[PDB]
Amino acid sequence: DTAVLVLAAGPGTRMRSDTPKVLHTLAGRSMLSHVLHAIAKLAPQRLIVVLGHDHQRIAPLVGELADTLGRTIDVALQDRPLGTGHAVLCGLSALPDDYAGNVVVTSGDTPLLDADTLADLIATHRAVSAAVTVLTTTLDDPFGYGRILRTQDHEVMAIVEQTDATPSQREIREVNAGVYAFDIAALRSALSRLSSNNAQQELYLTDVIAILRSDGQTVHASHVDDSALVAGVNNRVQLAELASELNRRVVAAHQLAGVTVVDPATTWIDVDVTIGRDTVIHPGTQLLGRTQIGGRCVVGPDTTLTDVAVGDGASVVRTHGSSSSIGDGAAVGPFTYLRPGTALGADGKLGAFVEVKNSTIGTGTKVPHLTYVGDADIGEYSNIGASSVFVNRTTVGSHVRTGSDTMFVAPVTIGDGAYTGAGTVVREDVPPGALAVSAGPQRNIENWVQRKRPGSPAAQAS
Amino acid sequence: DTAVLVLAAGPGTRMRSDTPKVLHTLAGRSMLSHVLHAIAKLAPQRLIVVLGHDHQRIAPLVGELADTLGRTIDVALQDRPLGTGHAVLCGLSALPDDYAGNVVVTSGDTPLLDADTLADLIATHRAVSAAVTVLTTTLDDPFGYGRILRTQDHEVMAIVEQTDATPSQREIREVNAGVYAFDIAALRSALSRLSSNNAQQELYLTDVIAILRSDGQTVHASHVDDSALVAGVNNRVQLAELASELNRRVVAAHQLAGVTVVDPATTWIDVDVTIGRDTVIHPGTQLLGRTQIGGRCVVGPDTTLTDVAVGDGASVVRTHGSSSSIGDGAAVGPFTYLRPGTALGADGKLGAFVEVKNSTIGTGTKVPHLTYVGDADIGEYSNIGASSVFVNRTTVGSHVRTGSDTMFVAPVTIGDGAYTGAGTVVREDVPPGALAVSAGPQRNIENWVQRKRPGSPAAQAS
Amino acid sequence: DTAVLVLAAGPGTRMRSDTPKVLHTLAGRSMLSHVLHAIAKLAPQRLIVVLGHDHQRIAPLVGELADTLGRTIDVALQDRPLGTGHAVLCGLSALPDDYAGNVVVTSGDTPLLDADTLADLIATHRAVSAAVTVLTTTLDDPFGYGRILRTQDHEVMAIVEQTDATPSQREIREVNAGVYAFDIAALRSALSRLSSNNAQQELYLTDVIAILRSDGQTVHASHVDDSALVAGVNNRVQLAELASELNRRVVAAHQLAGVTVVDPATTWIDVDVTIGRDTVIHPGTQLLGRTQIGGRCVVGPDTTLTDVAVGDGASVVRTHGSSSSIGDGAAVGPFTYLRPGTALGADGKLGAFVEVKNSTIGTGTKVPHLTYVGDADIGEYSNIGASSVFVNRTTVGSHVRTGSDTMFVAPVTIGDGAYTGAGTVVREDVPPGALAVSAGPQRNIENWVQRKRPGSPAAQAS
Ligand SMILES: CC(=O)N[C@H]1[C@@H](OP(=O)(O)OP(=O)(O)OC[C@H]2O[C@@H](n3ccc(=O)[nH]c3=O)[C@H](O)[C@@H]2O)O[C@H](CO)[C@@H](O)[C@@H]1O
Ligand SMILES: CC(=O)N[C@H]1[C@@H](OP(=O)(O)OP(=O)(O)OC[C@H]2O[C@@H](n3ccc(=O)[nH]c3=O)[C@H](O)[C@@H]2O)O[C@H](CO)[C@@H](O)[C@@H]1O
Ligand SMILES: CC(=O)N[C@H]1[C@@H](OP(=O)(O)OP(=O)(O)OC[C@H]2O[C@@H](n3ccc(=O)[nH]c3=O)[C@H](O)[C@@H]2O)O[C@H](CO)[C@@H](O)[C@@H]1O
Ligand SMILES: [Co+2]
Ligand SMILES: [Co+2]
Ligand SMILES: [Co+2]
Ligand SMILES: [Co+2]
Ligand SMILES: [Mg+2]
Ligand SMILES: [Mg+2]
Ligand SMILES: [Mg+2]
Ligand SMILES: [Mg+2]
Repeated sequence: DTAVLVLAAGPGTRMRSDTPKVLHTLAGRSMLSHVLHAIAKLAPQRLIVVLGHDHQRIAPLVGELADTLGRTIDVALQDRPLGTGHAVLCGLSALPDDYAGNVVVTSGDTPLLDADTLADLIATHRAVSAAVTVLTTTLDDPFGYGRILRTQDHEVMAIVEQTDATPSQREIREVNAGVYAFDIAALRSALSRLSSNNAQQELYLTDVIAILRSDGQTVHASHVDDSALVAGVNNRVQLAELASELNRRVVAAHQLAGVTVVDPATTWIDVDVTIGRDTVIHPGTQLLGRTQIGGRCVVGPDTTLTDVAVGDGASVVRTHGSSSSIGDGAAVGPFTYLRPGTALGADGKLGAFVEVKNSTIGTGTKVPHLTYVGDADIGEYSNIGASSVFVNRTTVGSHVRTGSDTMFVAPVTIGDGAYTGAGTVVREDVPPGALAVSAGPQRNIENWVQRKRPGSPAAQAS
Repeated sequence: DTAVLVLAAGPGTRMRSDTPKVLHTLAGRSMLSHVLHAIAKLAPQRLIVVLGHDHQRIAPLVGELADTLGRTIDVALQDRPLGTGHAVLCGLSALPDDYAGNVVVTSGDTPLLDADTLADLIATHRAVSAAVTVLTTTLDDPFGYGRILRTQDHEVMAIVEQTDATPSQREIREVNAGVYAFDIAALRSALSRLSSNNAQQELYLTDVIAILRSDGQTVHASHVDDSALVAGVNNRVQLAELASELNRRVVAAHQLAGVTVVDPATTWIDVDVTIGRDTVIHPGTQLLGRTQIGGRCVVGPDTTLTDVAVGDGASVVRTHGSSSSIGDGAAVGPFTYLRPGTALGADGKLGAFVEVKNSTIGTGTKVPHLTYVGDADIGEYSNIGASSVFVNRTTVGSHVRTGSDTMFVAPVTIGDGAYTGAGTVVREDVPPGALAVSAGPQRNIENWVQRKRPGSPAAQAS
Repeated sequence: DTAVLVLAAGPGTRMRSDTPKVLHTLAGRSMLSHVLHAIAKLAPQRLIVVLGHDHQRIAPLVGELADTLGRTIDVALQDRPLGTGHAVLCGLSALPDDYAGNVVVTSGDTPLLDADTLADLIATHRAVSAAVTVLTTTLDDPFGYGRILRTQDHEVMAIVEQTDATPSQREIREVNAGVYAFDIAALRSALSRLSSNNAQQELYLTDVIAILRSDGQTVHASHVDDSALVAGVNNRVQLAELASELNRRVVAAHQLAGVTVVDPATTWIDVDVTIGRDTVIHPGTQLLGRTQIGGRCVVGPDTTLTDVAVGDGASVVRTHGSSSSIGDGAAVGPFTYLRPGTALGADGKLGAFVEVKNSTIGTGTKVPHLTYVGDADIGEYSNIGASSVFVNRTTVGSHVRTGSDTMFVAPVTIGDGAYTGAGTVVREDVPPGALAVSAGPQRNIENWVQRKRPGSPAAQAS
């Protein structure tokens, strides 16, 4: 029986943001959402998020997150940010007075923490019969962390905050993860003895460690060797670094599973993205939101895809796209823009300097050059000539061949197997197998250049 | 006198690929091709590649590689992957029974190994009169490697595989390179004593070390300080990391030789690419295949070039191109697509949102905006107006000026110094110095907007 | 009272460049300009730059740099590169014979050196009453540096150059920064005792250390813990690495100040660039020259901006731009090219495959597709249809709607609230609220396809 508290009621002033700290994203989820996803998988009996000033904005998200995860998450309010010890007290209030289970506390800014590390904590806690067990780690750069103070016999004495530490303390590299397990009575008891006479004038949760030692209670430090699993984010430097570490882990799982990633340093893949066996990812690529790539694809350099479904054997090169689907063996790019609701059939082609929006394009149909396709539906095995525009609903059939420089003025229907000559403004329906035209005939004006640009380099008409 | 065996008969199941392990690429060559290029430069008397299941696909490449290198490379078959000891035995069979030379063995997955490290091996082997000499190195992360076991007096006792190692072994950081020299008789003798009673039930080549020690033969470990020269690739994580290390070495040689590379981390250069003095490479660039860049070029950000010749003093910015040539002082980009067979003359310009395919464009001719050029030949000092299309063979002469929105309907010839008015569909030949037109005249319809869009913001025609 | 010498008279042959070493750039300034900016902020009484062969090119820049900084910088000439000791002697000559102040010497190739490190030097020098104080640091890779030789009692004895060092020396990791403070008389005295009998046959400034020790003068080494502040650049490998370190520091200051940078490794920001609170920078971005971004912007992936002003709340995605301004809440990109003199009003849009040059575009006006805008002025709340061209001065008013495929043949004026039909060549002025047209009417040719492409897939007109 376990209750988990997530402290998320801090101001987050070190982020320098009008967006609440806990809502800043990495790999496609807010920090808060990474933290709640980890804990949901542990399924504690109770789950409590402490909110503060920003509560009106954060509480709804947490609401949505609880439906997604199919459990109840309670919200407890901390009206002023009096410190992490004060934040725990606020959390406990949403538990019954007689609650007997263990209490786990973690922060809203520790976004790589995972169900495993959580479960190892709880087991260690029950195993050693600890009143408090605290996760620790060691780091080349311990700045801004609580430091772990041990006695001569390796006993944990206390945790000392960065602001409160001696210059000699501070050199300590074993750090506080800010993830704890407590016996609830021991914990209620220690919180009442907290005073705020320290460098920041706050009620520090970390002071509970020395307080329980006073009472001769058992204090256990549980070292986590993978430091990143418990790294915190307090500013945008630490956010980006953890984003970068998380992204390497995600790239690696995909490589181990059969994806070639030429350049992981410049390949960003969100947490929910799937990729098929033997696809190749070239440098400078972001695969974002719920993007899915099938097998044996080529995802070319300099491509950004957000919520795009790409089938097997497709090629997607220097393309910027969202909410769109691209079929098996289709060719997209280079220099192509897909806007939401684009659906490209299997073996379709969207080519260089082509933009598509809210349009359906059938099997094997090609839109290869310099064209805009908006609010249109196109059949199968059709060819849309270069430098054309769908001027926004237009229906084009199958096996159609439209000529370069055609403007399709919505709404207009072009029948199966119809043609359009180069330079046509289509304003009326075109029967199947008709040719539609509008351009006047060529006239050559002889010796225009001698007459109207005399002495120019072009009077090499001589 | 030396025979070199390359073991390439493993399944490669850890790559998770339907492409044979040894064919996966880095910097423009398969691993197998990196390995054979290194060994060819050593010119041993005999060179033997052990192939397995995938033999029908690999043997032809090796054939092609032997012509390229002007030597014979034999292929020996290993029908089932019984282990690296079994693979050696298969290799030896393609040598005569009386062969007396030393035998060098290396893997198909050690792609940075070089002629030097090979030659230092052979010399050390002859110098210490060793029955076996094995290349070793030491690593922060030794996972998946054979570990070197030494006696109290620093003597090599044995090599222990990752799967077979004690937890205490495993902490060993001195690792087996899998590159060996052997006395042939000692080697034939040890292979016959191999048994497969180990964690993977395989005949391990590494067991030969302990076996020859048994017989009181001389065993020598030769430490290679540059770990990368002997790193192996077993999965796509290790492939990409070695690709990244190789690419730094290649970038550096070019910098030492007079190329500015603003951002080596995001500059990928293949092994055969050449670059001239004082050229500048901006971030996000791939230079691929047999690409050659002259001196004082600017190769702009976000450019990918595969088999492109670029002369001196040219500028190539945000361009995606292959099998094309670009002359001295030409300007290409940003946002330009070159398809195969594009040849741009000196001082030519291909501009933003321009695509060129199988076309020749003469000295100083400019195609600067929004245009498609396919299957055409263009003379010198010509100007192709914006938003034009070569609708696919068309010949345009020199000092020509074509107007915006011209469609050139192949096949058509435009004489020297000719002009085209804006909006012309060219279907017939244009004499030198003629002006060709087709567009009807402008008509203004007065107060159309009051009439046909009443109350719209545009009835600020008032 | 202090005189600062910057030695910049070396050939720089290791750069392999026809551009003088000291002019090579990082983050938007030459090395020489980084060095003089640091020293100006210290405001010594005298500031002397030693120039050599390349003097005619470098002296003017230094001239310009002295006006920018509002002080006088003298130039002293060193006619042949006899060594760094000889270079100091040349510098001293531009000081009066009776000069009594301390002399600071630093190199032209130490581009991260800062006013602070300089000031700590001078204070340490005055504090210990040193005849010479030398800045040192320690490094994993000391190659190519002078090594610091200390006695048994930790006393600095001498500095030994890379070329002159024993193999055992060379293993020394404490290195010479090449930044010194001297007592002037001690310094004049030591320089006269220098001889050039060493591996490079040069008069080495570093030899002054052992020489003053001989005379029992006080020699002090002042260790700089941040190694980068005193790293030198001798080749393009060392240039790019220091560029990369400098760029991380600059990215970090912006993150600490409230800018999200998703991927610092691939975000290049010049030293003078400013960025507002809560803007987001996506990967593959260069912000260059005097670029200014306001708050809450999105600066999308794959964007390069040089001297561009972007207001608050704007979006600038896959855009290549220079000398242009983009207003509050405007949308630019993806795949957009801004050329100099582009001014986009607030809430304006420039879209995919759009190029703009020397044009003014008013509040809320949209140019969203496939268009070229050159030498034109456009009013407010106007819409420029797709695939259009401004054929170069043209004036378009406000609330105008122009149709797809319109060519505007300069010079032409389009009145407020006017329209253009699809496919119009505008050669004459269009009154306010008129509709201008030129395209002929659509003709359908029935069963053209049966007749003129019999048996083709398009005769699915059946
Ligand atoms: C005193 C304390 O706890 N310090 C720990 C805290 O430092 P740190 O300085 O990181 O403390 P923070 O201010 O980030 O707060 C921790 C978490 O508690 C929340 N919060 C904070 C104050 C408050 O009044 N209410 C509230 O709900 C914050 O939103 C944050 O999610 O985390 C570090 C590791 O990540 C530890 O090494 C420190 O020992
Ligand atoms: C037992 C053995 O040799 N292990 C070595 C092997 O481990 P590793 O586990 O890398 O062994 P691999 O399976 O990669 O095989 C080595 C090479 O031999 C080939 N092959 C393998 C099995 C087979 O039946 N036939 C065959 O031809 C493979 O294609 C590969 O090219 O390389 C490592 C370094 O890179 C060493 O540290 C290990 O000590
Ligand atoms: C003998 C000497 O000084 N060596 C130092 C120099 O090595 P390093 O080998 O870097 O010496 P460089 O050749 O770069 O010269 C140093 C500076 O002095 C200038 N210059 C050089 C020669 C000359 O005749 N005239 C002249 O003006 C160069 O332009 C350069 O700006 O800098 C290193 C750190 O960066 C130090 O660790 C070395 O101890
Ligand atoms: Co924190
Ligand atoms: Co291997
Ligand atoms: Co037209
Ligand atoms: Co130097
Ligand atoms: Mg705080
Ligand atoms: Mg295996
Ligand atoms: Mg057109
Ligand atoms: Mg030199």
